[PDB]
Amino acid sequence: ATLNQMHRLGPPKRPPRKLGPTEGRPQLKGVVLCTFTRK
Amino acid sequence: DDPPPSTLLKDYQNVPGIEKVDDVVKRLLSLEMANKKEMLKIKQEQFMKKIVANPEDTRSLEARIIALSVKIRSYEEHLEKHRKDKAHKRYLLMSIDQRKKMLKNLRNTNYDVFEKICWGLGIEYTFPPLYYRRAHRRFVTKKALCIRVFQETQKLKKRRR
Amino acid sequence: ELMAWNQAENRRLHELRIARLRQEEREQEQRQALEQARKAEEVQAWAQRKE
Amino acid sequence: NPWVQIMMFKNMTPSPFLRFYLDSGEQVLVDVETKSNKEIMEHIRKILGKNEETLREE
Amino acid sequence: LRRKVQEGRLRRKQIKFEKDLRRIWLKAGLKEAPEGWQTPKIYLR
Amino acid sequence: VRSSVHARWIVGKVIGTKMQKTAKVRVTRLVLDPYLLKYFNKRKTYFAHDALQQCTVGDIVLLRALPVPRAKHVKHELAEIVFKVGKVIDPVTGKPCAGTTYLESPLSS
RNA sequence: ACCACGAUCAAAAGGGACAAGCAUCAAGCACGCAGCAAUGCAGCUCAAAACGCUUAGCCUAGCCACACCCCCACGGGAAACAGCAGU
Ligand SMILES: NC(=O)c1ccc[n+]([C@@H]2O[C@H](COP(=O)([O-])OP(=O)(O)OC[C@H]3O[C@@H](n4cnc5c(N)ncnc54)[C@H](O)[C@@H]3O)[C@@H](O)[C@H]2O)c1
Ligand SMILES: [K+]
Ligand SMILES: [Mg+2]
Ligand SMILES: [Mg+2]
Ligand SMILES: [Mg+2]
Ligand SMILES: [Mg+2]
Ligand SMILES: [Mg+2]
Ligand SMILES: [Mg+2]
Ligand SMILES: [Mg+2]
Repeated sequence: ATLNQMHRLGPPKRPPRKLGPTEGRPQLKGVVLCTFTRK
Repeated sequence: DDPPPSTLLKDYQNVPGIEKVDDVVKRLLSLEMANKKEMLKIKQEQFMKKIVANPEDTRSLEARIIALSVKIRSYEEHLEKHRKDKAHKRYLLMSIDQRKKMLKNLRNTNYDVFEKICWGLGIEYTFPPLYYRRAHRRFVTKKALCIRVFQETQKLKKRRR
Repeated sequence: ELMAWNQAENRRLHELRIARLRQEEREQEQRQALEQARKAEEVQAWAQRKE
Repeated sequence: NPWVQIMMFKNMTPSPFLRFYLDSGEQVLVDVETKSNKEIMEHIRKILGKNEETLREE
Repeated sequence: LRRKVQEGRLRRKQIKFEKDLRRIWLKAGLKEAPEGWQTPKIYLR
Repeated sequence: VRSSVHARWIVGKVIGTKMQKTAKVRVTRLVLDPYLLKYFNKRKTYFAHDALQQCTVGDIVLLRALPVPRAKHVKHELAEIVFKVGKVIDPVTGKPCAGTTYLESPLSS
């Protein structure tokens, strides 16, 4: 890209980070509904 | 208006003794017995004599504008009859854009010559639109309603005051 | 005084410009004379062939 | 000189020049034709640039 | 079935367009639409 | 102390003349790009009082701040026309010019 | 100073500057100007990002905003620890 195009677009815009199963929290409390086994 | 068919060709208009020749020779050396390009040359020469300060200088911007205007008129005359000629439609549109560019440069550099060219060639200089966006149906209807609503608001305010 | 000195420098450069323009005018006059001689010869020949 | 408006123009006059507009309304014209960029810099510094003493005082 | 869904969506688009147009003259102070105004159906042939 | 308008003297190009006694002028300044460290033009629109309506679209003008704004957006007035559009007078030599060529030779006088 | 001359400090008002993401938010819809006024002109912003939605206290010798809620608090809901300790 040329300098004009870089100026027009501006600094790179990193997408916001994805929140995981814990929603960005160390731990979560939960109530067990059912127990089973998976393969 | 076109030059009369009796007028002599540009290349046979200054030959000494051209007025002392037979009527048949005059016809053979006139625009009547030639193609359209010689008539266009005569038109360009007439415009140059009428407009530019130095008609011999074909190198000036005004001379180029005159030549391109003659060409544009020729393309328009062609397209009046040849309505499905897409190539010549493209040539006409490009020529009009190029003439606009030259007129813009002339206006920026020499305003007096710009005025003289605009008057002589019957050209109405127009400023380009600021934004290029589609005028779709929704926008057109909405703009019409907004103009109307402003009008009744003005009427109501005049009645109030 | 700084503005006065600037104006004096402008006038000095103007005089240098006048000298340069006079030199260029003389040289261009001679070149135009030669080119017009060639043009006159060409016009004569072309008019003769038309006649 | 961040607060000084600098504007450039191309091929509007036969010769290159600089023009400075002052708060009083005075205008200073500097012809730069036939000069090198160092000469232009030195000239503008001389006529409208703060001298080194004033900068040291600041 | 895509015809029914599409025509319903076109109807909803027309309704939204009319609602925005109404919003404008309501905010401008006019109790009713501009005299003689009638919203055209632009999303139906 | 003499004016409440921030921009005291500004040079611009006239881009509009459709208002009565008011010229819409485009002013460019050089702004440094923090990342590229290159100077780019930044545009701002100013309304300038033009009592005599002598401004034409495309001419370069100088604007002087009013002591106080005379309207919502009119805070400046036309001090002079630096370059009339298509009617430039070479400030160095004082002669008319069309672009980079002299219409009247400096030697002519 | 306090006889004010004026310094310091600092509101209101005028000018300028001033966060992030999304253009699948692209048009906003009265947002301008001139006149002492009557009134006249039809203008103003915007792909160099207007208008809009979403996110976040900020540029930290500190600053901004809030003080249960209805932006505001005449009025209403209703009866207030986002002062310290404490539940
Ligand atoms: N959007 C405009 O109307 C417009 C007007 C003047 C200049 N430009 C310039 O064109 C370039 C493209 O801008 P963009 O990315 O925002 O447009 P874009 O490609 O994202 O399309 C949005 C709109 O801009 C128009 N457009 C696109 N390219 C254009 C061009 N070269 N000139 C004029 N209009 C154009 C399109 O017609 C469309 O209506 C930019 O450098 C811009 O400065 C655009
Ligand atoms: K509150
Ligand atoms: Mg304040
Ligand atoms: Mg989508
Ligand atoms: Mg785009
Ligand atoms: Mg928050
Ligand atoms: Mg409150
Ligand atoms: Mg507590
Ligand atoms: Mg509480």
